[PDB]
Amino acid sequence: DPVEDIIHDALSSTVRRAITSGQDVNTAAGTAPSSHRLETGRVPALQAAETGATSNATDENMIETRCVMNRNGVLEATISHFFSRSGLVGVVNLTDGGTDTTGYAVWDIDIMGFVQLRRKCEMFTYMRFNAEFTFVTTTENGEARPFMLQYMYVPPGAPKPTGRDAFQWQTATNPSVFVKLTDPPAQVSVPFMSPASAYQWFYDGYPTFGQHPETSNTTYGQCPNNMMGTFAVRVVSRVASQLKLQTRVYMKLKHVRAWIPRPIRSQPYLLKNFPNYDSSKITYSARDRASIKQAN
Amino acid sequence: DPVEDIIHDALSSTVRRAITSGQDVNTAAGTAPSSHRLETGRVPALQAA
Amino acid sequence: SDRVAQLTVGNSSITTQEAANIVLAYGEWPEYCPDTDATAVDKPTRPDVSVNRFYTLDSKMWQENSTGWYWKFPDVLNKTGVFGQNAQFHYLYRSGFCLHVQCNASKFHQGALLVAVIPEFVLAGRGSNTKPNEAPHPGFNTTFPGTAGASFNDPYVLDSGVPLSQSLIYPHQWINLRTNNCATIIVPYINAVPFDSAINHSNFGLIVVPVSPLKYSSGATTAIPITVTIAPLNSEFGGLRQAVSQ
Amino acid sequence: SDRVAQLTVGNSSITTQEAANIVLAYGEWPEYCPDTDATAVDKPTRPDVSVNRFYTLDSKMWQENSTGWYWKFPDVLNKTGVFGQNAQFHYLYRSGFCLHVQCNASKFHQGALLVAVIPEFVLAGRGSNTKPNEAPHPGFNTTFPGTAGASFNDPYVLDSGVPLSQSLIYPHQWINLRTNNCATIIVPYINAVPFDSAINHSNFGLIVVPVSPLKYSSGATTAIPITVTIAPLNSEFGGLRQAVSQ
Amino acid sequence: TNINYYKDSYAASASRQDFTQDPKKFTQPVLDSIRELSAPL
Ligand SMILES: CCCCCCCCCCCCC/C=C/[C@H](O)[C@H](N)CO
Repeated sequence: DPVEDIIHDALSSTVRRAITSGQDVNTAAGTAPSSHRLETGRVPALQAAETGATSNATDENMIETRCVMNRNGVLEATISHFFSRSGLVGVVNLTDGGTDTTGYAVWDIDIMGFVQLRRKCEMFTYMRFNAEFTFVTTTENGEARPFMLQYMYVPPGAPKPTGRDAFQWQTATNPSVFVKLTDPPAQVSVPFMSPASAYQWFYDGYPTFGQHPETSNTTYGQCPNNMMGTFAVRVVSRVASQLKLQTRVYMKLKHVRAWIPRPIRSQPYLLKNFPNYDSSKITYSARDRASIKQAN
Repeated sequence: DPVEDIIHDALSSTVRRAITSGQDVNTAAGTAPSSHRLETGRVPALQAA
Repeated sequence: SDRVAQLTVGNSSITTQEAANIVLAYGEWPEYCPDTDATAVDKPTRPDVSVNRFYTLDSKMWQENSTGWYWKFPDVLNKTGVFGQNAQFHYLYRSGFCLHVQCNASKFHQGALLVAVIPEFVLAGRGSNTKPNEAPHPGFNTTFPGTAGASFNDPYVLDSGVPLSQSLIYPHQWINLRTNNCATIIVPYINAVPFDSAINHSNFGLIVVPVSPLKYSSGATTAIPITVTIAPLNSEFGGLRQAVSQ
Repeated sequence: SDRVAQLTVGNSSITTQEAANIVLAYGEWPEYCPDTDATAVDKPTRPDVSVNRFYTLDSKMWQENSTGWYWKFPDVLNKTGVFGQNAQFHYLYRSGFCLHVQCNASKFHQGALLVAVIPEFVLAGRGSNTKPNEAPHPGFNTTFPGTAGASFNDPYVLDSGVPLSQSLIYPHQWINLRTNNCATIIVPYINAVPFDSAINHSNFGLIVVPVSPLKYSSGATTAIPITVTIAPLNSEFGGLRQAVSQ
Repeated sequence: TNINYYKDSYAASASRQDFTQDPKKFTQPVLDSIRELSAPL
């Protein structure tokens, strides 16, 4: 009342209507019949890409069409069913031989190591989902042999194992999976465990403050809200079992939510965490032709 | 009913109104008085052949 | 009726005679962090007139063989005005932006600029070294250029591996020297956290690429500059302590 | 609001940015022959999408000293498309037309074209022989030019004795290079019989005369082409038999 | 009628598949709604 420039905007800064309402689209859109229209001033073909909006010239407004009760399905295009298929994520090599007196293997959980799934899950900038992990484990030749294995999950902070029979393997608190090599692959479900509200595959910034160099800026882009710990694997034994072992990990993304789409990468990958490429060999997205007006 | 792009135009291709109706003109047209009009935007002299 | 337009924020205003539209990024206005999404318990600060205004960066001269420029936000506004001071004194920052890029030219010049925003515009090191200990990484001044803004080295890949063709999925707008002379984009706060730092993480980046190169006949004006102006909208700051530049 | 225009017929469309009007010839739309006026007893055929579309003839280069061109209808469309085949297989033909002539030029060129239709455009033999047995008569290719279209020899008399000045009583339209860049005319079926042959009698002819000659300063574009496009509307054919070209 | 054998929601299989599109936020993210049959400018 005494001063009202402060109340006039406080009661005007509520949720501003940004109507972009969507509708439940079960099947693809049909079409409606259209005759010829010889009219001036109403031009659906003339657009303006400079407005940042895509053309809305539909079929009925341009050519004479019939009507079709389109019954085609669109369910296989939702991101849920797009990421619902498991793919390779990481492979560990456990050489428990006489010359390799380690006994355990360790894998930093990072799905950015194999391009097949990285290329998909990097077309979106912010993703939030639950994963379904499946561990197949074979020998180097691909054989199964009745040796019991232990997979331990080491979240960020816990002590990583230091030996085949170290105390860390007691897994009093860490989740762990004991399974034999001659059993179905071990499958578990992991939730959205990031401290943030969504995983981000691109983090345009630095983790910490301070002076940042210009020669080896090895810390740029590395977001900590992504690193989710470590995966340790061993064979349950006191003495070495002479065998070469190989554990492959597959992850399924369920209950997915994606945000801020992104162009799909064209140049090949060179690094795991960084989106590096080479300016010497720029692989153009379109294959080359002989001439422009000679469509093959 | 089963296919309706064929009915939508059959019942739309009737006599299209092309109104150019004439009137019975017995004598030549008269004229009506007119004062001076100093207005913008309304120009009867500017035509487009 | 639709070509003319006037934006007004704070004590500043922008006119335009040939720009025809206002691209609202992702169909959402900049708003304050609602209580159901806030994590910080302290009370933030909301000047709304000291920082919400149109800051005009320097101008970049469009040459016949230019390659494009990029800016980072809110990196550019970290040393200018009360926005710069609030961002240097506060730890948590949140705000949307209103971009406006002007590049006027006579009705005889020709060319087209692509003005887009790239949420989380992570740059890339251009080099074929595959070991992570010797691989080249972009320097600090190349990734956080500042108010000056940096230039591209190969815009066909946006210095980020991704092709420029699909970059149109981003909130974008063209500057076609035959129809419009400036492009404007209202972008909200795009981040995976309610608030974030203003000196470490840059929410997004602005991209200006001369797709159709500048071309003109002799005698015309050769100095065709590009000017960008930015207005932080619905800004909040929190976590006050001593001033840290970076 | 009135300069922009889009016509659409069949699977074809035409845009235009500077043409401002649609001349409906004699204020009547093309319609089908009503039963109260039909004489043929057989049932005609009405494709309405195979033939009703915009066929684009070749382009004629407007020179500084050009003299004008003329086309005959439906002579032009007797070898192209399903219209050509229907007209070669059927004896009785009936249809209206939609003409659209484009001749674009910069805002520095000047000139004016007269685009008119002449129902029953009978050409004349240019010669002073008065005996009907030695008098000159126009050859077949001069009176039915075809898709190529023919040129005038003295357009001031329209090659038909009548002066060009009064030719404005016909359904016409100007192409003035300062205001508009294309002219369009919707003409119905104009004939003294319900149906007629499509290879013997041409209902009307199109006339394009450069009244105000093309004039431009040096350096501008010299190749100024004229393009005509035709859409047969509400077409009917009858009397089917073997194919007769002429 | 899908079921989950564990009391943790993130163990279910495909709890809810949805048909919800909203292209008008990527295809027409503009301020003043452009009509489909009128001139843009
Ligand atoms: C005993 C079970 C061991 C297997 C379960 C290990 C926990 C899995 C946590 C997965 C965290 C989300 C998926 C990972 C995403 C990306 O790799 C990171 N954001 C960085 O690349």
